[PDB]
Amino acid sequence: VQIVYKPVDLSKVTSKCGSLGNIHHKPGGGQVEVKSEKLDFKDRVQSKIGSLDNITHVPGGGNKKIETHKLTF
Amino acid sequence: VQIVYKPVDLSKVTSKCGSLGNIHHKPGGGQVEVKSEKLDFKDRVQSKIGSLDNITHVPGGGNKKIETHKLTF
Amino acid sequence: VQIVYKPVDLSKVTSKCGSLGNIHHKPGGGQVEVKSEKLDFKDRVQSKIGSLDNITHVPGGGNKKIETHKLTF
Repeated sequence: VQIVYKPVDLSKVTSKCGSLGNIHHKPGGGQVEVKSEKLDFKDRVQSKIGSLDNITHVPGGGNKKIETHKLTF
Repeated sequence: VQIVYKPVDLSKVTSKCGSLGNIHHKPGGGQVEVKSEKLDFKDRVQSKIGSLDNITHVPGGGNKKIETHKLTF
Repeated sequence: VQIVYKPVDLSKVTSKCGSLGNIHHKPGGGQVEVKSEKLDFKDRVQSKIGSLDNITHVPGGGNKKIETHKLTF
């Protein structure tokens, strides 16, 4: 088996976002309330309560060229 | 086997973001009240309460070229 | 097995973010309250309470070329 493997990219990925802003994200709602009585757990518990893990993500340009060359035998 | 693996890129990933700002992220809500009585656990507990793990990510440009070349036998 | 492995990049990853700022992140809500009575644990507990692990991340440019080359037999 002979392989010549000679890809070429002039590949161009761009943004000209003129202005970006006035972005508001507010997961802070009203009362969370949890009340619990006489409840039994025989195995593991992973309780998450409140306003967890929320994201704001504002890349001024967010271009993402993913690229993969793979050979296998 | 013979391989001549010779890829080329002139590959260009860019952002001309003119002005980025006025971004607000507020997971700070109202109360988070937890009350608990006579409550039994036989195995591991991983309680998380409140306003945890939240993110604000604002890269002035966030361009992310990812490029994998892989050969395997 | 013969391999010639000679990739080329003139590859360019850029930002011209003109201005960046006025970013606010506020996980500090109202009262978290936890009250507990007659509560029993036979194995490990990993309680987290309040406003932990929060992130603000504002790189003036945050471009991230990742690039992997791998050969294996």
